[PDB]
Order: sequence, then structure tokens, then C-alpha cells
Amino acid sequence: AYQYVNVVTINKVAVIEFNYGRKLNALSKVFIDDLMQALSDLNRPEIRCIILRAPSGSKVFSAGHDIHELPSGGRDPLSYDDPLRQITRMIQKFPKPIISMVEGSVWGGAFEMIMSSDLIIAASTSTFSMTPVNLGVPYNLVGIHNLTRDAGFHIVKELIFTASPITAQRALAVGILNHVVEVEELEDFTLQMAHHISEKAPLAIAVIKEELRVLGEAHTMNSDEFERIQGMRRAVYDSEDYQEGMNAFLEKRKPNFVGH
Amino acid sequence: AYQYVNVVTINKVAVIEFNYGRKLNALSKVFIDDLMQALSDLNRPEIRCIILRAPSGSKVFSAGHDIHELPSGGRDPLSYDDPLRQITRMIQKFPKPIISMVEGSVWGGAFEMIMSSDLIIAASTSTFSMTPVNLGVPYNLVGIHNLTRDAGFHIVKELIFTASPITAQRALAVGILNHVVEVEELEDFTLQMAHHISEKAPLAIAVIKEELRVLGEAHTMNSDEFERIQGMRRAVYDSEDYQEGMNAFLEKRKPNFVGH
Amino acid sequence: AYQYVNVVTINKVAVIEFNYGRKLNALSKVFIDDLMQALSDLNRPEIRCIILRAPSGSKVFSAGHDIHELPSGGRDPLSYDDPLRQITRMIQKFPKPIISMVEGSVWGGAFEMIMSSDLIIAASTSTFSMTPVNLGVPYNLVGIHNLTRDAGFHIVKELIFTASPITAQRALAVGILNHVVEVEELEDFTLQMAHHISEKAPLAIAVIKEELRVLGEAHTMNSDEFERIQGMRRAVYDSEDYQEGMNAFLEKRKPNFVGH
Amino acid sequence: AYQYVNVVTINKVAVIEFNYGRKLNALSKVFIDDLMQALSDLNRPEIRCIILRAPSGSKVFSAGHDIHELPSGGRDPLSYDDPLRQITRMIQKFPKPIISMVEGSVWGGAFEMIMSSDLIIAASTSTFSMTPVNLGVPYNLVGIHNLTRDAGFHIVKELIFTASPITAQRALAVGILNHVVEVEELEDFTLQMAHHISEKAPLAIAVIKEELRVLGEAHTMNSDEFERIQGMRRAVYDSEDYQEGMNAFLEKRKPNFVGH
Amino acid sequence: AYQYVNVVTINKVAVIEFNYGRKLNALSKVFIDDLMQALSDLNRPEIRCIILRAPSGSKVFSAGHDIHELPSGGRDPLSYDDPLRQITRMIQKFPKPIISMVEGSVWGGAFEMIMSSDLIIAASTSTFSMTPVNLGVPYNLVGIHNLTRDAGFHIVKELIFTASPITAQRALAVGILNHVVEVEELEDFTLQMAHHISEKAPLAIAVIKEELRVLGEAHTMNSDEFERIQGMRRAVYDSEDYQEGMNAFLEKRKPNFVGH
Amino acid sequence: AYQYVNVVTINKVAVIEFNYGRKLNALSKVFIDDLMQALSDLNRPEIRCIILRAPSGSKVFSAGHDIHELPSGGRDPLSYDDPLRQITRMIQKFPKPIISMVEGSVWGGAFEMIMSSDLIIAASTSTFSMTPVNLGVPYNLVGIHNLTRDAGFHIVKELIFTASPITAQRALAVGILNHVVEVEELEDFTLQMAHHISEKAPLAIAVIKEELRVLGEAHTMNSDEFERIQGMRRAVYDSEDYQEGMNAFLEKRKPNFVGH
Ligand SMILES: C[C@@H](C(=O)NCCNC(=O)CCNC(=O)[C@H](O)C(C)(C)COP(=O)(O)OP(=O)(O)OC[C@H]1O[C@@H](n2cnc3c(N)ncnc32)[C@H](O)[C@@H]1OP(=O)(O)O)S(=O)(=O)O
Ligand SMILES: C[C@@H](C(=O)NCCNC(=O)CCNC(=O)[C@H](O)C(C)(C)COP(=O)(O)OP(=O)(O)OC[C@H]1O[C@@H](n2cnc3c(N)ncnc32)[C@H](O)[C@@H]1OP(=O)(O)O)S(=O)(=O)O
Ligand SMILES: C[C@@H](C(=O)NCCNC(=O)CCNC(=O)[C@H](O)C(C)(C)COP(=O)(O)OP(=O)(O)OC[C@H]1O[C@@H](n2cnc3c(N)ncnc32)[C@H](O)[C@@H]1OP(=O)(O)O)S(=O)(=O)O
Ligand SMILES: C[C@@H](C(=O)NCCNC(=O)CCNC(=O)[C@H](O)C(C)(C)COP(=O)(O)OP(=O)(O)OC[C@H]1O[C@@H](n2cnc3c(N)ncnc32)[C@H](O)[C@@H]1OP(=O)(O)O)S(=O)(=O)O
Ligand SMILES: C[C@@H](C(=O)NCCNC(=O)CCNC(=O)[C@H](O)C(C)(C)COP(=O)(O)OP(=O)(O)OC[C@H]1O[C@@H](n2cnc3c(N)ncnc32)[C@H](O)[C@@H]1OP(=O)(O)O)S(=O)(=O)O
Ligand SMILES: C[C@@H](C(=O)NCCNC(=O)CCNC(=O)[C@H](O)C(C)(C)COP(=O)(O)OP(=O)(O)OC[C@H]1O[C@@H](n2cnc3c(N)ncnc32)[C@H](O)[C@@H]1OP(=O)(O)O)S(=O)(=O)O
Ligand code: NI
Ligand code: NI
Repeated sequence: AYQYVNVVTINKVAVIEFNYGRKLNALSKVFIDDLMQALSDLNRPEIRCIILRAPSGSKVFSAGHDIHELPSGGRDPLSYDDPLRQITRMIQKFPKPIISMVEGSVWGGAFEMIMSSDLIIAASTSTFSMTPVNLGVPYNLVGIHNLTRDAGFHIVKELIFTASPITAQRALAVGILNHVVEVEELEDFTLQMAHHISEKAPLAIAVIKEELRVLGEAHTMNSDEFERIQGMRRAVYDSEDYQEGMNAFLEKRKPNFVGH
Repeated sequence: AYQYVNVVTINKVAVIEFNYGRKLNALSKVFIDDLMQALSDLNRPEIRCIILRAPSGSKVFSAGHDIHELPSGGRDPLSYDDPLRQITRMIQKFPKPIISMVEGSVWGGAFEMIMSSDLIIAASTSTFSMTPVNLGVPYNLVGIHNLTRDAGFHIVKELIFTASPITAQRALAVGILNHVVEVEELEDFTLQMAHHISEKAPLAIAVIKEELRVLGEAHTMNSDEFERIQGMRRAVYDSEDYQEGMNAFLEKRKPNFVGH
Repeated sequence: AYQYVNVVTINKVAVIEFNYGRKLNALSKVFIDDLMQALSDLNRPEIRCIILRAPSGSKVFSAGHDIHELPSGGRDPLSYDDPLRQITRMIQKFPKPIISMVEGSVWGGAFEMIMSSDLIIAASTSTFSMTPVNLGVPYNLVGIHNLTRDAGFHIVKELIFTASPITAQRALAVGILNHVVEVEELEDFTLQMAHHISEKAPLAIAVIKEELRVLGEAHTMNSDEFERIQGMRRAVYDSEDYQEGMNAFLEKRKPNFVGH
Repeated sequence: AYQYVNVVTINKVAVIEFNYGRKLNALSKVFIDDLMQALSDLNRPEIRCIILRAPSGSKVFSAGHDIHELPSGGRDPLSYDDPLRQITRMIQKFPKPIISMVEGSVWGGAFEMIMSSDLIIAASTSTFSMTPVNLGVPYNLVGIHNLTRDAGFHIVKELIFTASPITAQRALAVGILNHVVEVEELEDFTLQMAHHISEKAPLAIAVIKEELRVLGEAHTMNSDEFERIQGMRRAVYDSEDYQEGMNAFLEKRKPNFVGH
Repeated sequence: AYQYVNVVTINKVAVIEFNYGRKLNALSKVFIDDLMQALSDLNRPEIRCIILRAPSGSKVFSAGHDIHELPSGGRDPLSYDDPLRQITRMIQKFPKPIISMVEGSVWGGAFEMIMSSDLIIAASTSTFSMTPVNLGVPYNLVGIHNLTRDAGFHIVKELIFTASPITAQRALAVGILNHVVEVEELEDFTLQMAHHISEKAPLAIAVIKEELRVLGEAHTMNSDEFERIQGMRRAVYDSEDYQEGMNAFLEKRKPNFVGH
Repeated sequence: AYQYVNVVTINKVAVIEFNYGRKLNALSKVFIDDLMQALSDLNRPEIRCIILRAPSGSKVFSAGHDIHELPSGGRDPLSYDDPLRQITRMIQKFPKPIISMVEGSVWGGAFEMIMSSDLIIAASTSTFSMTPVNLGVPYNLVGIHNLTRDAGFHIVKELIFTASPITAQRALAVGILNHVVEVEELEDFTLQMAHHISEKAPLAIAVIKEELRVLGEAHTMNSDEFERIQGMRRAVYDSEDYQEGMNAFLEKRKPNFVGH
């Protein structure tokens, strides 16, 4: 029923499995359109819990935002109706829990996507990287905020400023992951927890989830502060460095950033 | 001088011990009113630190809200002057440190109560559960907010959406607990910390505790957002699921939740 | 060049070494003025990352706020223009990452200073304490807020109410520190990470740092609540206890606090 | 095409005329559902400006909330999905200007409804009253806020505390109305302005309307404050006085309020 | 029963008449303490509306803050527990409408006091001046906020930057006053309105006043911004100019301000 | 001296007169850069009050934003460092009162500019229009906020949705202006007020001006609401209507807006 995802229903749990292996489940507009369609189709009282996953044995869970779909320069790369912006809002507003079940490496926007979900259960061999400083991308306020609700600020700044992968074991220690399991146990450990959640009161889960969403968003600022940040972001997406970051990825080389 | 608590004073440290074991120290109106009177009576310059505890050897620290006293009549069960709501505000505004010293199992409202205190020191055998999804209860914004200042969002959502107990060891790992001690060392570990705090400057403690309280509360939202959440909560406490949750608990059977 | 700091530039990384061992790198105005000038002078495109350190082998990283300079004539000791308040603003607003590379003991205002920095890498023998309750100091809102973005509320309250030192191992476990290494590896580990950061896109680093700063600050309150807190702080810095704390420190004796 | 409104379209201007004169255009659920359906049907690119009006010659523009549909005792009479609450939100979110063109007397909820619209043009004989204090109604935060964006606090508190009618001339003087015109010129004057607005850029109008909506709503408070206000409101809608106010209106007698 | 006020109650209305004309009803601690005790004594269910007035034929309604009680030698003149700050909070939180019935001239803190009240009815010969720039006083955030809810910013800035008296006619036109009437009608007009308000639902009045109070207060800012403003205010109350403003007032001469 | 403004000092008052009559004082980058330099040059203790004026006899006070300098499409026209955005911040943060003394017609950005000033004194023949809906411009949040602190919402929505001029008399009536005077009296009346202000306490004026600025900006919102607004603004500046509005102005014809 979808080109880019496969949905299986097990009792009251729906498992949405990525089927975009040819672009390593990059969050291209058409992939995200199918994932959002599949979530919408599952917004029914007989479904009580969602699992997001890559196919069994995947080396790459998701390669993150489709770098080819980023603008060439002079345009905001992460505007409100960008597909990554759409899917994080939809996950956060969805009235059922969404568990990210992670096998393989997770990159950039895909790391934000799983951080926006309710629980993360990961393989012992999974790895996690936050990548805008590799490309010169001015990440947006909402996107950064979605990275700050689990690990502390020092941990988050190390992840973003180094863009270095962290292990599942370190991700568990700093509070990013709920559980780390051997890859052979991942699917059944995650399904056991999803089935348990599915026996609980779904209207209580939905309103508690919404209350947590609203409290998590409730860091408020005045208009001048937001427009000041937007002007800083524009200077970045106008920079030579942003174009060097895009070109280095296209030419498969290490970018040379100079600070303009 | 109280029916439902025993108070011992050791120089500048006051220990408030639950005396409601008949009802597993459930947070009934008469128990909370005594606990609040005892705290009020200890608000004197000669007292510098409070310890809350269950009696030595308790299997159950507190069974949480008295489910007989939960409003069933399409009436908000966690309104501003509900005893649980009163005691958390009082604990948080109290100008001395309050340490929860936990032996036995902690449930629901009693988990929110210890989370509202300043430090938690627990026995290695103690266990912790947050239970509103078991009953279909739409936990209130302030109450949920009180669960979000220690562990991360993914961890909080696991605790609430599963309603599964966690060990003291996991509660320490995720940042809920300050210390975990062998049961036979719990009382003297907690007392030595309370005596030590009692040597420090009480006016500096009080103003710093109050500054943390107001920074912790300073997640702000507009009226529309609050009224929208209140409407969602009312749809939950009006639901058939909420009735089924209450009735199943009291009739000692598994509830059948349907999403209405 | 600078009287009170030494700067070594290695490729794109600047290492700022404290040179105030006379007062164990206490935050005297003359020392902070030199540190802020040295930071300002490093705000140039060819510098990509800063390390702050005490001299190799230091027993004391920083002894904290200069207690001789703390106002005890009954004015606010932590007003907006105080050296500690100035250096934390400058570190947070600095468009390059600032890593605190810690060897030795860290006290009070120096603990707030490293908490305000982006990443903290510490020696396994380093120790950390937050000390206002030893002196009767009413720590200000911004300074307390700077302590709340890494460890949870319960842990922060234990640190502040006890003013007890914690080990590097505990500071890592509770999420204050990024990494703990053997002293012999501290320069190698820290420089490797700083050089790595220095290959990344500096304009993306700067805007994301600023986004995190403004999100971190975005706990808002009304004027009445601020003026109320300021009145409570005044009552503390006018107290007999505050004079007793200051005198006790200068006379190298134990303060006796009485709650006025 | 509607039972309770009549819609006329003149180029880019739509006039929605009430057709509920046998209940004096009271804001009953059936009337408001037709009004909201008519607005939704007009959310089309070629419609640029809406006028809301009562029929020509109306003595009563609207008698406000249907007092027979106000919750009798114990339920919030002004919950998020109450019809008055739904229509003010829809008017304010609607991406085209909505002009209230007022002939006759305006009461209670209907006064809040025209205040929620973008412009008010009124007959010289029109009158305005805000009536919750006649009935003992605890008007909700969003609804009170909707009355505060035109005239000052003192003038708003006079209107609500007295429940006395003001003339169109006073309503113009204090900043509630845009224009006052003789009743024979009201339709022509309002249509000329609507046609003129309709020549302007609709996407600029829509985004500026939405910017004003969000700035108007951006009075934020913490969860405890909202829950405290909700507890005060519940005490009022649980009061003897609230029952007495409803009873007195329906028995056409002077209420006897006693402050419980 | 009071030295500095006279209270008369008829039916459900109380009139608090100032009795401190030998000091032109200056807001000395002893006068504010009596006014607050009189209002506290009237917080009874049978009292439903308060009027504040000067005696019949007063030239000076209130000469404002007693300049003799303004702190010199570097304390904040408008700290949270200053009598003017206490009375404005008490009026705003008082669960009954408070009408200011004004005959004569209104100065400085007394202008803030009447602005904090619910309605102002004034004689046609009344005059109003806001005076901090006369004395070099850094008016506090709450106090300035209390002046912004009636007239627009440009008008408020004219009143403050000029310190020039405005007529009752102009005060009515700009939205500061509810009504202006000839002196001989002032008491009859105000009593008619107070007695009319006292027949309305008191619990509805109280909750709506409190909702307006919290919405009015709900302009929120971060800790840094409040601390930055406080540093600015301290520099002013530490200034040459502030000492010169007070000295000039008490020596009955014109200050020479120099901007230090 | 300046190419595009003329500055006169009279005692402690500085008058900045526009000298760009060949472009009807349009807010070009070269003009704004000169006005800002002149303002910065006058930030001196011997200057107490600023007046902004057009030359005596001007038909046009300012034609507003230089339409030639708006970016053609796909670019935000009112970014943080746009000249209009810069000048309004600088006027608002300027520690001396700035009085707009208006002869002639005021358009668009020039209307936002005088609104951002402290007081407006205008000739009886002056006229005022706010014009973004003539051109299809998505005005920014800060810009709109600057139009909301004087007149009420219904009045501001009329001015913006119609783009029709208002007279000085109506602008006085709705709270936009301080004073309207005959053109022959304008200069003398404005100078007398400016000289009067110049004898008051400048430090008190500066801190109260800054308090008002921050209270004025203190309408706060979460990141998502800001980014949702920016997405809407970008849909407008990407629109065919935006291109049509600019092309119509250039080609001197009536635009044909279609809603995309
Ligand atoms: C902008 C935001 C964002 O999400 N950016 C994307 C962040 N993602 C990344 O940085 C991952 C970039 N890719 C990689 O590091 C490697 O391709 C990955 C994931 C490790 C796996 O390496 P492999 O050697 O197995 O495969 P290989 O290098 O040959 O690539 C296979 C084909 O897929 C392509 N590819 C990979 N990632 C992306 C992507 N994110 N967007 C678009 N295309 C992608 C890659 O270029 C290659 O294409 P072909 O050469 O045409 O076959 S931000 O950075 O968070 O701000
Ligand atoms: C509503 C909020 C809240 O705090 N709800 C309450 C959450 N509390 C719980 O879920 C704990 C429920 N109870 C249990 O799990 C077990 O009773 C525990 C506490 C482990 C005790 O086990 P035991 O085997 O020793 O005793 P047993 O199950 O036989 O129960 C003995 C009698 O105590 C009763 N009881 C227990 N808890 C409560 C309660 N919270 N309110 C009212 N009654 C309670 C239980 O019904 C039984 O009563 P009898 O039938 O008279 O023997 S919320 O959920 O957080 O939103
Ligand atoms: C107010 C905020 C704050 O930052 N308070 C300060 C917190 N700092 C402290 O508690 C550390 C106090 N210092 C010490 O305990 C000792 O100096 C420690 C670190 C244990 C090291 O002992 P030593 O015997 O090795 O060194 P010694 O005591 O002789 O000091 C060397 C010279 O520097 C001086 N010194 C030290 N600390 C400070 C300080 N915080 N402020 C001002 N001066 C300090 C110390 O007095 C000595 O100077 P001389 O006696 O003149 O040689 S708050 O508390 O966070 O609110
Ligand atoms: C909850 C909010 C709200 O909007 N409350 C309702 C506010 N509306 C009012 O207070 C209007 C009350 N009614 C009146 O003042 C008069 O009925 C009105 C509008 C002036 C016109 O008087 P008339 O002489 O032409 O007709 P008359 O008074 O005899 O009543 C005709 C029949 O209609 C009825 N009626 C009127 N208004 C309402 C209403 N809002 N809800 C329900 N019924 C209403 C009135 O009771 C009478 O009924 P019958 O005697 O059976 O024919 S609140 O108050 O703002 O909080
Ligand atoms: C500090 C805040 C505040 O509320 N400041 C106070 C603002 N109040 C004023 O500026 C009013 C100052 N006073 C005057 O303008 C005149 O005294 C007024 C009130 C018009 C009355 O004129 P009169 O000719 O009838 O009486 P006269 O000028 O000779 O003074 C009578 C005696 O009372 C004294 N007086 C007056 N006002 C105050 C005051 N606010 N605090 C302390 N004393 C005051 C005045 O100095 C004179 O004193 P003696 O000659 O010693 O009997 S602030 O400025 O808003 O921030
Ligand atoms: C975008 C923001 C903004 O500030 N927009 C600009 C708003 N300003 C306007 O709409 C005013 C546009 N101009 C007019 O209304 C009239 O040109 C004005 C002030 C009344 C004077 O008309 P007159 O008949 O007296 O003289 P006339 O029109 O013949 O002289 C016109 C020459 O000057 C030019 N002009 C005028 N205004 C501007 C402007 N704002 N930017 C650029 N050029 C302008 C106009 O195009 C014409 O040029 P030439 O005749 O070709 O030399 S927004 O709209 O607030 O968002
Ligand atoms: Ni927060
Ligand atoms: Ni406001």
C-alpha cells in the first residue's frame, strides 16, 4: 500500500519499516510523505502503539535529511514545511506512543527524528551522529530544541560541535536511549514493551503525551530574539561555507571551511 | 500529637514518619492533612532539614492516591485543592530542604510526591511506578511537570506509558535518585546528610531553593494552550475508560480499555 | 600579552592557561579582566576552538570568587557587572566552542564558570563543589540557572545544599562532565577533540551555540516574580548570617549560622 | 443552503446574515454550527472579506449565549469546545478580514464575538453590554483576554463589573468600534470598505492578521497559575450564586447573590 | 478605629476617606499601613465595592510618596516591601472592585495607586502628574507596568518624560479615567455606580478581576533581562542626580541634573 | 556633517532634519545610515532630547521604504539587519527621548519609524498610512508589534487592511499622536516640550524608557509558533502576488492580486 514503507500489524501494535534502502532511508520528501500517510492511516482506535524501524540487518538506519534536497544557498534549508520539520511535528502530536527501534547508524535529521519519538530502543552495535557542522547547515531553533530534552547541554554540544558518532552504550549512559539490547533480541524486546503499553488506557496516554509536548515546547522568547536568531541563520545559509559544505558532499571530499 | 504521622527531632533535623500502614500510607485526605500540619509545625528557625520516611521495614512506602477518594462523577480528580496537589506545592515552597528517604515500593501520586522533594535517598530494594495509564487518569500539567526535572523525556515517557516499576539501581542511573544504600545503612546515611546540610546557611538555602522552584515552573504557555489541554483532560475524566479503570482497580480485575 | 593568563595557539586551537596561582586562580577582577581581554582578542576567523585550563599539575583549578572582593557592605554581591557574571555571559555569547580542561579542585563561582562553558573534560583526580551555603551568599537567578542544564534538580540541590565535593567519576555519571581521563592523557584527549571541532563549519557552530544559549535562558517570569525574588535575596545579603559567613571565611573558622 | 444564516457574495465580499430572529440570534449550538459551516464554505481564494450582520431593522443583534444551553451546575459553562469558544477561535484564525456590522443591541458572548472580529462598524443606535456578573458566570481566561485589546483595563472593568450598556458613541470614544454611522448608511458604508480591502493583497492581509493574533495571545503564564485560576473558576460554577443567577434569568426576577 | 482613614459603610459599599490632609495624604508608611488594615477589615462577604477618596473640597488628593521616607545611601527606593509596592499589590489582589473617586491633584506614587485600582471617577478640576524624572527616581518594572494598561505608550512616555500635569478632560480622552463629572456630582455619581456594582454576582466579579490581573501581569522575560534592568536601576539610585533630586525637593529649590 | 540629514543643537536639544527631499525622504540604506550616524553622534551627556523632522513646508514627511531596495522575490524583505529594522531598534534603545515632529504625509515604514519613537507631535494637515497590503509585503512580527502599543487592535487592523490614510485628528483620537497643532505653531510647541524634558533627570528617563521597551517586547511565544509564522511569511515573499505588487508600483498601475 506504500512505495517507501512496509506496515505490519501485530495485535494492537503497528510496525512501520523503512523501504528506501537504495538511498539508505534518507528522509527525502517522497519517503516522508509515505511515512506520514502510513501514520495517518494508523490513527484508529484498534492501533495503540507504533514502532519505527529499518529492515532487519540494516547497516544504516537512516542517512538523515536528503542532502540533495537542501537548497543551493540563499534559502532557509529547514523551513516549517521541510519534510524533516513535518515528520517531527507529526510524531510529537500523534496520539499514540511511537517507539524508535534502531539497528544501524543514525545521522543528522534522522537523529532528530528518533529524538522526537517517545522511546528509543537500540541494538548494541547502533551508532548516532548529529551532522550540521559537517555541511555548514544552520539548524533551526525547533530542531535544536528537540535534541535538548534527554541529555544535558554539555553532552548535546559535544555531539553537535564534533559531529562524532557515539555508541549505543554511551547514548544509554547520557540519557538518549531507553534500552540497549543485542541485535538478535531487539525486535522481541521492543514488541514486548509495545504490547504492554497497548493494554494501558489510550486516552490517558494521549493527553499525557500532549501535556509533555506542550511543556517541552514552553521555552518562550520575544519576537526580537527570534528575528535576531533568524538573521544569524540567514547569514549562515548565505555564506561561502554553506556552499562549500554542499559542494564537498557532492564531490565526495573533505570541506575546507574558512568562516565566511 | 498527630494521628497519621510520628515526628522525631534530632537537633536541627526533623524526621516525619508515616503512621498509616493499615492503608499502605495511601495519600487519603486525612493522611495528607496530618503530613501538612506536621510540616507547618516544623517551619521554625531551630529546624534546618526535613526527612520524610515510611516506618523501618515497610514493604510499601506509599500506595499513592487513595483510589476510593478519586472523583468518579465527571469531576477533575487532580484539581488545584486536591490533597496531592496541596502537598507537592507545600513541599516545593517549604523554606528548608525536604529529603525523601525511601524503603519499599512507591506508586503513582506518591512517586510525584517524592519527585517534588529536594533529594531522594533510597534502599537498594525500593521500586518506583507511575500508574495513571493503569486507571485511565488524565494527570494534570503541574503534576506531569513535577516528573520532568530529573530524568529525560524518553525515560519519563517509558515510566508513564508502561506503568512498569523500575529498580532503585535504574532510578539512580537515570537521575531520579541521589543515592542508593543497603537498607541497614539507609537511616544513618540519610541522617548524616541531613545533619551536614543543617550546618549550612539557612537563608541562602531557602532563597536558592525558591529560585530553583520558580525557574523550574517558568515553562510558560498562552491561555488558549492551557484551555485546550483542560478540554482534552475533561474528555478523559468523562470517558468510559476512566470509569472502567476505577472499577477494575476496586473489583481487582484487569481493565478492558477501548478508547471511549 | 597578559599579566594573568598565558595563550598558546596550536593550528586553530587557542589554549588559555590561568596565571594567577598566587590566589589559586580566584576570580579577582584583575584576573577576569585579563581572561575576557584574551578571549576577545581570540575572536578572529583563524581561531576555531578555545581551551581554558589551569597550569599542568595544579592542585587547585580555581578557588572560586575572590572573597576579599565580594561586597559585604550590604550590597548585592552578584550584580550584573560583577566579574563572575561578566565572564559567564562572555563565555556563553562567544561564537567559538570553549572547552574547560580541568585538573585540580573547582570551587563555587569557578564551578559556575566551567558549567557555563560548552564542554568539560576533566582529570580522574579533579573535584567539584558549589559553595554559597558555606558563606550565606544568596546566589542570583542567572547563576543558579547556569547550574541546571546538565544534571537533574535533585542532584543540583544535593550539590548546593551540602556544598560537598564530588569526584570526577560522579560528575560524569550525573551528566556534569563530557569525559574523565587519566591526568597524563588530559592534554592529548582535549586537543584531539578541539582540533577535530576546528575542522567543522564555524558559522554553523556559532549559530547553533547561540540557539542553545537562548533556548537555555527561555524560562520566563513576570516582573512581580523577579522583584519578589530580589527582595528575598536582599534580606539574605542584609542578614547577620551573611556577615558571619564572610568573617568565618576570612578568620579561617567554621561559621555558626542562626537564620537571621 | 443553511437553516440559520443567509449568505450573499458580491464579487470578493461575502455577507453572512443571521437568520435566528425567533431566538434573537442567541449563540445556540445549532446557530453557531451553521455560522461556522458558512465561514468554512467561504474559505476560498476568490473570497477576500467577510461581513457578519443581523437582518436590516434588527432590535437585537444577538442576545448572546443561549442561557438554556449553559451547564446548570458543576460543569464548566465556557469549556474549549463550547460554541462561543469555537466561533471566536474560528473568526480569529480565519485568513480573511471579518467585519462585524452591528445594528441593534449586543449582549454577553455576542459582545465577545464581535470583539474577536477584525473591525466593528455600528449603527448610531446600537448598544453593547457584557453580562457575566448578572448571572454569576466565571468568564474564562481566553474570553476575558479577547475583551482587552481595544479599550483600556479601567474601561473593560467598568463594562464587566457594571454590566451596563454603552452607546455606540461611547464604544467609539473608548476604542471598541472603528466607525459609527447612521443606520440607513450602515450597509453601504461597510460594503464600500469591504470592497476596498478586497483589492489589497490577500496573502499579506492573512499573514499580518495571524501575526496580530499570535502577538495578542502572547501573554504567557506557568501551569500553576492556570490551574489556580481554573480552581477559582470551578468554585464559582459550583456556587449557589451561579444557580441563583441562572434561575433568576429564567424566572424573570432579580437575583439574590450572597457570595457562596 | 483608624488614625489616618475614616471608613463609612452603607448596605454593601464602603468608602475609605483619607484623614492625613496635614501631610496632603502623602503615602507615608503609617498612612499606607492604616489604608491596608482598613481594606483587610473590609474583606467580608457583605462588602461588595470599595471607594477610595480624599475629603470633600481637597486641593490635593495625594502628594504621593513621602519624600522624607525615600531611602538615600544606596537602597532601592521601590523594593518589593516598600509601602507603595505593598498597597498596589493589595488593591490588585483584593476580591472586590476598588473605585478611586478623585478630587484635587494626584502626584507620583498616588497616580500609580489610582491606576492600580479598578475604576477612576474624577472631578472636572482634578489633575494628574507622574513625577520620577523630577527627583531622579528609577521607577521599578512592576510600577511602570501598572501605568501601561490604559493609555498608549506615546501618552505614557509624555506623562513620565515631561512630569507635566494633565487635566481630567485629557486623562478621560487618552483612556486613563472612566468618567469626569462636575465636583458637586462626584459623590452622587460614584455612589450610584458602587451601589449598582454591589447588586451583581461577587464571585464572578472576583474571579474576573483576578483573570484580568494575571493577564495584565503576563508580560514575561528571562532572568538575564531582569538582572540587566536591575543593574541599570542600581546605577540610577547610586547616582549624584538621585541625591540632588531628593536634596532639591527638601531644600525647596530646582534640581540641577547632570547625568551622573 | 552628513549628506542626507542636517543637525542643529539648541541648548540641550538636537534637531535632526531630513535632507533627502529629492526622494521624498524615502528610507534608503544611504539615508538610514546617515540618520543612525547622526543619532550615535548625539549620544552625549550635553544632549538631553532629540527631535526628528522633515524640512519646514514638506508635503511628504517620508515616502517610507525605498521600493527599489526591496529584494525581488524568494528573499525576506524585512530581515533583522534591513535598514528600517535597524533604525527602529536604535530609536527604541536610544537613552534620550526621541520626538517625531511631523509635517506632511507619512507612509509605511516611515509610519513604523515614528511609532517606534517616544512622542509624536504633528501638524493638523499631516496624514498617516500603513501600506504593506498595497504591495503584498509580509510585514515582520517585530514591525507589526511596534504598531500595536498606542491604538487598539480593531483600529490597527483597519489601518493595515485598508492601507487608507488617516488624518492627524483621527490619529490623535485613537491614541497614535500626542498633540496636533497648526503647522505655524509646530516647531515652537515641539521645542518648548523638548527644552522642558531637557531639565529633568536623564538617568531616570533612560532607565524608564528601557523598562518600557522591554515590557513592550515581553509578549513571548515558543519556537514553533515563530517558525510557523516565518513559513507563512516566506510563502508570501515567494508568491506571485508579491512580484505583481512590486511590478505594479514600478509600472505605475493598479495591482491585480489573485491569492497565490
Ligand atoms: C542537513 C541535516 C542532515 O540530516 N544531513 C544529512 C546527514 N547525513 C549524513 O551526513 C550522512 C552522509 N552519508 C554518509 O556519511 C555515508 O553515505 C553513509 C551514511 C555513511 C554510509 O556510507 P556508505 O559508504 O555505506 O554508502 P555511500 O557513501 O556509498 O552512499 C550511498 C549513496 O547514498 C548517498 N547518500 C548517503 N547519505 C545521503 C544523504 N544524507 N542524502 C543524500 N544522499 C545520500 C551517497 O552520496 C551515495 O550516493 P551515490 O554515490 O550516488 O551512489 S544536518 O546535517 O543534520 O543538518
Ligand atoms: C491515581 C494516581 C495514583 O496514585 N493511583 C494509585 C496508584 N497505586 C497503585 O497503583 C498501587 C495499587 N496497589 C498495588 O499495586 C498493590 O496493592 C500493592 C500496593 C503492591 C500492595 O500489594 P499487597 O499484595 O500487599 O496488597 P493488596 O494488593 O492485596 O491490597 C491490599 C488492599 O489495599 C488496597 N489498595 C492498595 N492500593 C490502594 C490505593 N492506592 N487506593 C485504595 N486502596 C488501595 C487494595 O484495594 C486492597 O484492599 P482490600 O480489597 O480491602 O483488601 S495515578 O495513577 O498516579 O494517576
Ligand atoms: C561566593 C561564591 C564563591 O566562589 N565562593 C568561594 C568558594 N571557594 C572556596 O571555598 C575555596 C576557599 N579556599 C580554600 O579552601 C583553600 O585556599 C584551598 C582551596 C583548600 C587550598 O588551601 P591552601 O592552603 O592550599 O591555599 P591557601 O588557603 O593558603 O590560599 C592561597 C592564597 O589564595 C587565597 N585564596 C584562596 N581561596 C580564595 C578565595 N576564594 N578568595 C580569595 N582568596 C583566596 C588564600 O587566602 C591565600 O592567600 P594568603 O593567605 O594571603 O596567602 S559561592 O560560594 O559559590 O557563592
Ligand atoms: C454567558 C454569557 C452570555 O452571553 N449570557 C447571556 C447574555 N445575554 C443576556 O443577558 C440577554 C438577556 N436578555 C435580555 O436582555 C432581553 O431578553 C433581550 C435581549 C434584551 C430583548 O428583550 P425583549 O423584550 O425583546 O424580549 P424578552 O426580554 O422579553 O425575551 C424574549 C424571550 O427570549 C428569551 N431570551 C432572551 N435572551 C436570551 C438568551 N441569551 N438565552 C436564552 N433565552 C433568551 C427570554 O427569556 C424570553 O423568553 P420567553 O419569556 O420564554 O419568551 S455572559 O453573560 O456574557 O457571561
Ligand atoms: C518619588 C515618587 C513619588 O511619589 N514622589 C512624590 C511626588 N510628589 C510630588 O512631586 C508633589 C510635590 N509637592 C508639590 O508639588 C506641592 O507640595 C503640592 C502637592 C502641589 C502642594 O502645594 P502647596 O503649595 O499647597 O503646599 P506646599 O508646596 O507649600 O507644601 C506643603 C508641605 O508639604 C510638603 N510636601 C509636599 N509634598 C510632599 C511629599 N510628596 N513628600 C514629603 N513632603 C511633601 C512640602 O515640602 C511642604 O513642606 P513644609 O514646608 O516642610 O511644611 S515618584 O516621583 O513618582 O517616583
Ligand atoms: C514596503 C513598506 C513600505 O514602506 N512601502 C512604501 C510605502 N510608501 C508608499 O506607498 C508611498 C508610495 N508613493 C506615494 O504614495 C506617492 O509617490 C508620494 C509620497 C505620495 C508622492 O506622490 P507625488 O504625486 O507627490 O509625487 P510622485 O509620485 O509623482 O513622485 C513619485 C516618484 O517618487 C517615487 N517614489 C515615491 N515613493 C517611493 C518609495 N517609497 N520608494 C521608491 N520610490 C518612490 C515614485 O516611484 C516616482 O518615481 P519617478 O516619477 O519615476 O521619479 S510597507 O508598505 O510599509 O510594507
Ligand atoms: Ni526548561
Ligand atoms: Ni500586552
